[PDB]
Amino acid sequence: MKSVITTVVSAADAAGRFPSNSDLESIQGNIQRSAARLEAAEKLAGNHEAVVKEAGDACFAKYAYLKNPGEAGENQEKINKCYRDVDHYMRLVNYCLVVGGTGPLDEWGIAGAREVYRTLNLPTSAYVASIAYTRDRLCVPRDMSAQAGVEFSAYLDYLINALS
Amino acid sequence: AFSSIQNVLTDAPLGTPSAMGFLDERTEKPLMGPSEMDELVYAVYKQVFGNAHIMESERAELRDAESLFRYLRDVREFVRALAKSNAYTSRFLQGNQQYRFFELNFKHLLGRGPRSLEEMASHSALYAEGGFEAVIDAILDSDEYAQEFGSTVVPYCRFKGEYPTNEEFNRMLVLKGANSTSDKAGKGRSKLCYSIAAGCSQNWLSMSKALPFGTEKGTGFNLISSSRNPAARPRIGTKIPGGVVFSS
Amino acid sequence: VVLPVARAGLAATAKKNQYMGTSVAPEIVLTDKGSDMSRKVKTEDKKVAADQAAAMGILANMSLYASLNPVKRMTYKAKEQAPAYVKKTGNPVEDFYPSSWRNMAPVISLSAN
Amino acid sequence: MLDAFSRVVVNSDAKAAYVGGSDLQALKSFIADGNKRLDAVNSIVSNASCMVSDAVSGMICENPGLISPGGNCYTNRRMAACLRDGEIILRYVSYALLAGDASVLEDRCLNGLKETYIALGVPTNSSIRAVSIMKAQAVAFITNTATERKMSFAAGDCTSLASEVASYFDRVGAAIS
Amino acid sequence: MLDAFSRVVVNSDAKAAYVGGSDLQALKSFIADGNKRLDAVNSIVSNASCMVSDAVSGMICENPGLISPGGNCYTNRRMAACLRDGEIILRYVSYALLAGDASVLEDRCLNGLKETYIALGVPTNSSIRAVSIMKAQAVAFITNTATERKMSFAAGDCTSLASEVASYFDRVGAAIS
Amino acid sequence: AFSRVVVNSDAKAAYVGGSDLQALKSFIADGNKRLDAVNSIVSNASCMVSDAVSGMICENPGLISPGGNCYTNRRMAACLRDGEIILRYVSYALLAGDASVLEDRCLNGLKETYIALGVPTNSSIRAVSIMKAQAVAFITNTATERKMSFAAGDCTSLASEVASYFDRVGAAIS
Amino acid sequence: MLDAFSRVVVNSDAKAAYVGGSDLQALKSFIADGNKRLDAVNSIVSNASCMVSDAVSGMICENPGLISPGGNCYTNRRMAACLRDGEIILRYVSYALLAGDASVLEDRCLNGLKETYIALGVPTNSSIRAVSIMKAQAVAFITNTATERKMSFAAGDCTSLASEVASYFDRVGAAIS
Amino acid sequence: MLDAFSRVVVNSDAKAAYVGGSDLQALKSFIADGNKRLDAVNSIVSNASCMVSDAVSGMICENPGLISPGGNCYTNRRMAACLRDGEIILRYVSYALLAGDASVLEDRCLNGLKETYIALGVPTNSSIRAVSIMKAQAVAFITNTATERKMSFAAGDCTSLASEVASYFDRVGAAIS
Ligand SMILES: C=CC1=C(C)[C@@H](Cc2[nH]c(/C=C3N=C(/C=C4\NC(=O)[C@H](C)[C@H]4CC)C(C)=C\3CCC(=O)O)c(CCC(=O)O)c2C)NC1=O
Ligand SMILES: C=CC1=C(C)[C@@H](Cc2[nH]c(/C=C3N=C(/C=C4\NC(=O)[C@H](C)[C@H]4CC)C(C)=C\3CCC(=O)O)c(CCC(=O)O)c2C)NC1=O
Ligand SMILES: C=CC1=C(C)[C@@H](Cc2[nH]c(/C=C3N=C(/C=C4\NC(=O)[C@H](C)[C@H]4CC)C(C)=C\3CCC(=O)O)c(CCC(=O)O)c2C)NC1=O
Ligand SMILES: C=CC1=C(C)[C@@H](Cc2[nH]c(/C=C3N=C(/C=C4\NC(=O)[C@H](C)[C@H]4CC)C(C)=C\3CCC(=O)O)c(CCC(=O)O)c2C)NC1=O
Ligand SMILES: C=CC1=C(C)[C@@H](Cc2[nH]c(/C=C3N=C(/C=C4\NC(=O)[C@H](C)[C@H]4CC)C(C)=C\3CCC(=O)O)c(CCC(=O)O)c2C)NC1=O
Ligand SMILES: C=CC1=C(C)[C@@H](Cc2[nH]c(/C=C3N=C(/C=C4\NC(=O)[C@H](C)[C@H]4CC)C(C)=C\3CCC(=O)O)c(CCC(=O)O)c2C)NC1=O
Ligand SMILES: C=CC1=C(C)[C@@H](Cc2[nH]c(/C=C3N=C(/C=C4\NC(=O)[C@H](C)[C@H]4CC)C(C)=C\3CCC(=O)O)c(CCC(=O)O)c2C)NC1=O
Ligand SMILES: C=CC1=C(C)[C@@H](Cc2[nH]c(/C=C3N=C(/C=C4\NC(=O)[C@H](C)[C@H]4CC)C(C)=C\3CCC(=O)O)c(CCC(=O)O)c2C)NC1=O
Ligand SMILES: C=CC1=C(C)[C@@H](Cc2[nH]c(/C=C3N=C(/C=C4\NC(=O)[C@H](C)[C@H]4CC)C(C)=C\3CCC(=O)O)c(CCC(=O)O)c2C)NC1=O
Ligand SMILES: C=CC1=C(C)[C@@H](Cc2[nH]c(/C=C3N=C(/C=C4\NC(=O)[C@H](C)[C@H]4CC)C(C)=C\3CCC(=O)O)c(CCC(=O)O)c2C)NC1=O
Ligand SMILES: C=CC1=C(C)[C@@H](Cc2[nH]c(/C=C3N=C(/C=C4\NC(=O)[C@H](C)[C@H]4CC)C(C)=C\3CCC(=O)O)c(CCC(=O)O)c2C)NC1=O
Ligand SMILES: C=CC1=C(C)[C@@H](Cc2[nH]c(/C=C3N=C(/C=C4\NC(=O)[C@H](C)[C@H]4CC)C(C)=C\3CCC(=O)O)c(CCC(=O)O)c2C)NC1=O
Ligand SMILES: C=CC1=C(C)[C@@H](Cc2[nH]c(/C=C3N=C(/C=C4\NC(=O)[C@H](C)[C@H]4CC)C(C)=C\3CCC(=O)O)c(CCC(=O)O)c2C)NC1=O
Ligand SMILES: C=CC1=C(C)[C@@H](Cc2[nH]c(/C=C3N=C(/C=C4\NC(=O)[C@H](C)[C@H]4CC)C(C)=C\3CCC(=O)O)c(CCC(=O)O)c2C)NC1=O
Repeated sequence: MKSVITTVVSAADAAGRFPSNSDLESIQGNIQRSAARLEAAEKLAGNHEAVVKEAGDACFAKYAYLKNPGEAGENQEKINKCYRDVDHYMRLVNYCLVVGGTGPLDEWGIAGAREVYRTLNLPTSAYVASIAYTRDRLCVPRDMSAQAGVEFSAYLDYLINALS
Repeated sequence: AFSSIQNVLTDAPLGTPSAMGFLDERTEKPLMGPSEMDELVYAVYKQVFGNAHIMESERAELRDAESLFRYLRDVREFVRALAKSNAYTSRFLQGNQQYRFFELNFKHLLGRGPRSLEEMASHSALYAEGGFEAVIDAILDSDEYAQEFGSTVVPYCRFKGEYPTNEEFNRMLVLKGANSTSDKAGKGRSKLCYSIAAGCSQNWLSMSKALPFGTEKGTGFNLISSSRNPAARPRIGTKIPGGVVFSS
Repeated sequence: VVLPVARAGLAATAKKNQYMGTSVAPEIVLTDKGSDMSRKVKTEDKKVAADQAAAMGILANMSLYASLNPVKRMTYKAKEQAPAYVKKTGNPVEDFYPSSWRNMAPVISLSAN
Repeated sequence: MLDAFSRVVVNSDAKAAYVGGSDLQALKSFIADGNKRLDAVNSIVSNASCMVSDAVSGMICENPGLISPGGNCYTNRRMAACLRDGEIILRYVSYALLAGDASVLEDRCLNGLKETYIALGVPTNSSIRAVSIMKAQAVAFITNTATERKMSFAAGDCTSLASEVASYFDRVGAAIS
Repeated sequence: MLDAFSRVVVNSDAKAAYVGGSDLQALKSFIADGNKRLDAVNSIVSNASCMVSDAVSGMICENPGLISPGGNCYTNRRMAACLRDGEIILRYVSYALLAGDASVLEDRCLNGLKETYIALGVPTNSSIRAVSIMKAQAVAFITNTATERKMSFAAGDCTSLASEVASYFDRVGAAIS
Repeated sequence: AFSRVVVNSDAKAAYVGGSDLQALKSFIADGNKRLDAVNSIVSNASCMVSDAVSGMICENPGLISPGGNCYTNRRMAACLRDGEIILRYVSYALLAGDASVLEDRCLNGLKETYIALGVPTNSSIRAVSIMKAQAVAFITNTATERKMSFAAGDCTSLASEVASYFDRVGAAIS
Repeated sequence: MLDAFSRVVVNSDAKAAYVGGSDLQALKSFIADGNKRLDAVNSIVSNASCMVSDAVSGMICENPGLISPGGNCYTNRRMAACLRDGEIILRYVSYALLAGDASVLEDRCLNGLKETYIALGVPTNSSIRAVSIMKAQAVAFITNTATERKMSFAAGDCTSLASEVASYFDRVGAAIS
Repeated sequence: MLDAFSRVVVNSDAKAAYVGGSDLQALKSFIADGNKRLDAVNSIVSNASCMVSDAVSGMICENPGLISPGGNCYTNRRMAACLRDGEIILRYVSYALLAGDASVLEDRCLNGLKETYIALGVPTNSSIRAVSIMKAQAVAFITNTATERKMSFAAGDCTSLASEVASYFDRVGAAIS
């Protein structure tokens, strides 16, 4: 997992040295910003089955052709596999808000994703349209605080640039 | 004023037979009869209340407003009698905020969304001088209610094409939803409240859920941001023969 | 190609006045003995100092002004202050009643006003 | 909406239990001091239009940038809307004092109040002053510690109701902060 | 909404200033060239039905997939809605040229237009192309350099009105992009 | 959750002046009665605890016996200290109108320390109920041996206030 | 001579300067009402030790949240630093009353004070309130309407100097809001 | 490598569950105890040279059959290699204390340490004594009960950090046991 802790340890393990004053100075930033990204995480955790319903409808709104006979949303057992795979991505954003870095999105959502979606004829632009809808349906003091939305919409922008 | 969705992709609006029955001196109206009557009352109950799913022991308190409606055949007086009921204030006034009550009066009684903060603040100017009955009778006795619905038809959500602001079409699409959608799902909490007072707009997926069948519900979204930047000054140049002219 | 610490230290030196945190202030003294040739005004400059000792005549007296307010101990409620890093030993006559608070009690001495 | 008796009912409907005598002594004591609750409600609603006039114009005294050009309380239209809001917070607190429960203050007045005041651009550090100036004026007439306008009450302790109103006015202050 | 005289007095209201003779020399030349502003807007509304149908069908010419199955100007239902929309855009920029300030185009027409188009499926790159044709149609009627339709004016320059209306047509592209 | 005397180790004095008392006396309802409430107690603070401890001896005379807990003259002198320290925190609590400073600086941990030090807890019920019944009689001017000049009126609600405060001491050592 | 008293404040070093008897007599006839203005300075700077010691304690007298755990007048030194700035504000206002000019008040005391208080997290809404107590003292000392202390002055009216020292205290209020 | 935050993620990933509610309460206590952990890592790293010299010498003086001819710490080549074989183990322990989980110690030091010392012919009992002294030096520097150096801290209880670092040292002993 890419985090604040695993970055300064691996930078010192590869050099063979002890945790110095600059390595402890960056864990202080894990304390000054844990408050904002953890109440962005429990807001997402308590209201996740309502968000992935609203997000997964935005890919079947723009790309309505997927329910035609032949495409990836052809029958019913393939439609809930899209809502399952969007709930996978919202669950991994909750993990990156807990850990403090893009680790659970890298190791579990992004690495090997483009090889899988190309082999199974899944368009990556509709795993994106459900994510980009969640990013601009976010109001600044209503859904969370000011700095909780900066953190939450930065892991959504990370997944958008990684699928494109 | 052409409006490519209205009688094409939706249905036709329901209502009474004509408005010439009031000038008839041996009747009051084309008398519908109690199969042609109560299916119009089903459409007033589905429109003033949302899909509230009112029970048999809640319709018994609305017994008096229908018994007047099947003699005096005015639809506007039936809508006025249902908005002063207990069953209208226990759903839309009792556990809601003030701009949630105001934004549902525009849905239930006009079929549109409020266009302004200045139009919205004048409805709270009528709350101070007569309570909630001063808001309701001023909507009903307005000029906008007279030249769209009148005494004849139910107040339906009308796709006009020639809206006086483009934002008025957006707030109408957020307010109505699909047909499997009532208006108790938020815990109070007016949906249009941030966008009226700031001046921004709505979210594209929330509007395209409420569009009809056959109107490209959702496509057109680029995968970048959904709104506009007011501070951006782009360079848009026109080709002339010699070079490119930036008439800015 | 730019130096960020140099051209932002220079930008913060011309916009911000040099005179704020130095705590100097013009102290004016008037002398008057009634006569005409006794009436100087002296507007000299002194760095004023934070007087540490007379704040306890203000901080403590307001801390017992607000102790005895019945209706400012409600609508102005204080936060939940943690106790210090004292370790519990096991005997309750040192744990619950330590040597810093041994036999301490308030004595109230009323007089006129 | 709920009151002080109905919160005892809807907490014991959730446990499928009849309200026994072990939960009635908080309610049998409520009707015992219920006359002096009503005695202290109308000390607030009879002094109400002076309280909103004092609490707004004292917020102008502490923050004088509200009446500068570009201030939030600058012109006459924005000045009267600030006087109308402090009457509304005073109206919904004086329902919750009468009901003995903060249900009806929470979901008609405080429901989405923070997201409204951000969108309008109303400053939140000045609007908490106007609910705290009139917080101190609402514990004035209950405790009868008013400078002018002494009101003729009956003798006894009312500091339970004075502390209950100070709970209700900071429920507004925890909602718009 | 505002016009060119109301735009000056809301700039002075941020400073609580008086509109004096330094600020008035922009407004004394707005009335001095005010005959040419009226002379330019009936050069546009006299040709407005020809301007819309040439701009919409000139957008079909450079993009014939708009009228194939799956284009969003396909049937009579969709083509009449596109012809209605380009008449609305040309109406609001004739209000803005008449006032001398782009307030009424920006709040009534352009505010929220980007979200309608990404919910209804309207292509925005070709919609910008229909506005950019009738920008070039509008600057040719004002400076009287159109190939047909020479109108009868008086002699002088209208070159600051032709680039004022070109900036009003550029705000439509900036708001739906 | 104690009160605004949180000031520990900075000069400990904290008086209230003259015109600042008019900021307080126009703020406390029956503030003149409450200032006469605590002045009837702390003027007679030495006579009360000399009578409170010796009232406990007069009904329980085994405390002076060897093995008892008021033999060995320092241990007698600790009880006149702790008879007064209970009275000293109550007189501040009547002045402040709350018992939160009394519960957290005085009564906290008092039950565990009296069973650890061998203090008979049931006799200290009796010695503080004397100080309950004494200070009720001071505040209503029904003290028989000495009467204090006061303005005319009643002090019943302050007399019912201090009976709750002395019963909190009896609750905290039970 | 009056221009040289700006030079000892510009130099950021302790340098003393003064007037003679005859130079003041030429100053008190150059400026009109100059004996009244030196009584207006002497009414304040004889009581400047009590004016900050009442206004800082009067700020806690209506807001006891500043001496809370977590308050801004806590840890024994912030209370000492709060008395230091109210001493400074009373020095620069009374020098502005002595000079008759607020131009030395702005750049030497109020330039950048708004950013300095929010960098430390100083609550500026209470520091308005500690200045407005000092404004209420400065109009009471000048007009000799102070209750507990009346200095014997030569008779007449000093209403323009009290409004002038009101207006210098608003500039302290306008800069930090 | 898993830190203390990515440990509860994999604990909740196997249940396919979100992190929020009760499982977020341990992580809020980890942030609140975070300054003690940074104060604890600093106390070990600052004494790291004296920790390895005193634990290798303490192993030698108790079993003097290491500096005998043929011994495993006999020559200067074998002595400097033991002073580095234990300095690595102390380095990987402080990584596990800074993180909050032993997954940097187990996968980068312990996985293969038992099978390394068998091929090298290292005494498995003397190496346990060399890291069990270093465990006893670690709990004395965290609790500030060293008999040779005292560092300046803030007051509080930190036995949970000292008991946690003793659990890590029992893994490097059980790996080679
Ligand atoms: C822990 C991380 C993790 C993920 C992010 C997902 C990623 C993921 N999604 C799919 C799988 C899928 N993703 C979709 C989705 C879509 N198809 C459409 O019509 C639209 C493009 C879109 C709807 C949103 C569909 C239909 C499948 C199933 C494909 C198939 O079964 O052939 C698969 C193949 C295996 C399967 O069927 O589940 C994987 C690995 N799974 C994971 O384990
Ligand atoms: C943890 C993940 C998480 C998110 C990504 C966001 C996303 C999000 N937004 C909304 C819901 C909303 N979001 C807004 C947007 C705004 N409101 C305003 O006052 C502003 C003007 C504007 C922000 C600038 C509005 C108006 C609604 C209600 C209408 C709707 O979208 O259904 C909803 C539906 C739930 C509800 O009813 O509120 C969700 C899931 N919220 C979350 O909890
Ligand atoms: C608030 C004022 C108010 C009232 C006072 C009542 C009065 C009332 N009753 C009826 C309407 C009626 N009232 C009756 C009742 C009767 N006919 C008989 O033969 C019986 C003797 C008697 C029962 C006791 C019937 C049968 C109708 C319906 C007539 C019809 O079918 O057209 C109507 C007409 C509305 C309708 O068409 O249903 C009104 C106004 N209702 C009101 O809303
Ligand atoms: C000539 C320059 C000059 C001034 C204009 C004033 C302004 C001023 N005050 C403080 C510094 C301070 N100012 C206050 C003041 C207050 N906090 C409150 O709660 C009250 C409302 C208010 C006044 C009663 C406090 C408490 C500090 C100390 C801040 C701290 O210790 O963190 C500082 C120090 C910042 C620094 O050095 O970086 C300055 C410049 N003092 C000066 O030296
Ligand atoms: C900047 C200018 C400025 C003002 C306008 C006043 C505004 C003002 N008044 C009061 C204070 C008050 N307000 C009232 C209310 C009233 N008084 C009556 O006799 C009437 C019944 C009623 C309306 C006229 C009372 C009684 C007090 C005194 C404190 C109290 O008893 O609540 C308070 C402080 C409350 C507190 O914090 O404790 C303030 C800020 N003060 C200022 O500094
Ligand atoms: C129709 C409206 C209506 C009212 C206005 C009240 C009027 C009212 N108040 C009280 C009665 C009372 N009122 C108070 C209150 C106080 N005494 C004080 O000195 C405090 C300042 C203040 C605290 C807020 C007290 C303590 C009683 C006696 C308790 C009681 O009898 O219930 C009583 C009972 C006997 C009496 O005193 O007359 C009545 C009828 N009741 C009503 O039904
Ligand atoms: C695919 C099919 C197709 C078309 C329909 C036209 C569409 C068209 N018209 C004009 C351009 C124009 N169109 C008009 C309009 C008119 N001229 C008149 O005299 C009438 C009054 C009025 C309606 C016919 C004017 C005035 C101009 C610009 C002046 C000019 O042509 O020189 C332009 C140039 C705009 C630019 O340079 O970007 C284009 C592309 N061209 C095409 O390739
Ligand atoms: C009520 C309706 C109404 C109108 C339609 C206009 C009509 C109009 N235009 C101009 C007047 C004019 N119009 C032009 C304009 C032009 N000359 C050119 O060569 C350019 C092609 C074109 C630029 C757009 C010029 C240059 C003048 C004279 C300058 C002036 O007096 O403003 C005049 C003044 C001269 C005169 O009185 O004859 C009038 C009345 N004014 C009105 O009040
Ligand atoms: C019999 C005579 C007599 C004295 C002279 C004092 C002396 C004194 N002061 C303190 C105690 C203290 N003394 C101070 C000192 C100060 N506070 C400030 O803001 C200034 C900087 C400085 C005054 C110049 C402080 C802050 C404390 C509290 C604890 C401490 O910090 O030492 C203590 C420790 C016990 C206690 O906390 O009370 C003692 C013995 N006490 C006495 O009983
Ligand atoms: C109990 C709570 C409490 C307060 C409300 C404040 C008291 C206070 N006093 C004054 C008001 C004043 N303060 C002074 C200052 C002084 N008067 C003198 O005789 C001395 C020379 C000098 C230091 C004591 C003066 C001259 C006035 C104006 C006249 C007056 O009201 O006394 C003001 C401003 C105007 C007003 O509201 O009256 C306040 C808020 N301090 C507190 O502790
Ligand atoms: C040896 C046996 C012996 C006793 C049993 C007690 C007798 C005694 N006297 C009082 C009771 C009291 N004790 C005092 C105290 C005083 N009165 C004054 O005027 C002085 C100021 C002050 C010290 C003498 C008061 C005021 C009362 C209540 C009124 C009274 O009974 O006199 C009480 C408490 C009331 C009760 O009975 O519950 C007791 C137990 N004293 C003894 O010596
Ligand atoms: C620094 C030294 C210094 C001073 C302090 C002043 C002092 C001063 N002022 C005046 C003289 C005066 N002083 C006042 C002032 C006032 N009258 C009032 O009722 C108000 C309370 C107050 C205004 C704030 C007036 C009105 C006069 C008379 C007009 C004048 O001589 O200017 C006099 C003449 C007294 C006399 O008649 O003999 C003197 C000595 N001049 C100095 O050189
Ligand atoms: C035969 C040779 C021989 C030695 C070399 C020492 C080696 C040694 N030191 C300590 C024990 C210790 N060693 C240290 C380390 C240090 N203490 C300091 O003062 C320095 C700062 C730092 C390195 C010099 C500490 C902190 C302790 C714990 C107690 C203490 O010294 O305060 C222990 C006890 C470990 C245990 O409990 O198992 C041993 C065996 N003892 C021996 O018998
Ligand atoms: C960048 C490098 C960096 C550090 C070195 C630490 C430095 C540090 N340590 C503590 C603070 C502390 N540190 C300890 C730890 C201890 N105290 C003891 O008595 C034991 C000997 C020891 C281990 C139990 C304790 C108990 C506190 C008090 C606050 C707390 O418990 O969290 C604090 C918070 C208090 C303050 O800000 O002053 C800080 C910043 N933090 C950092 O960010």
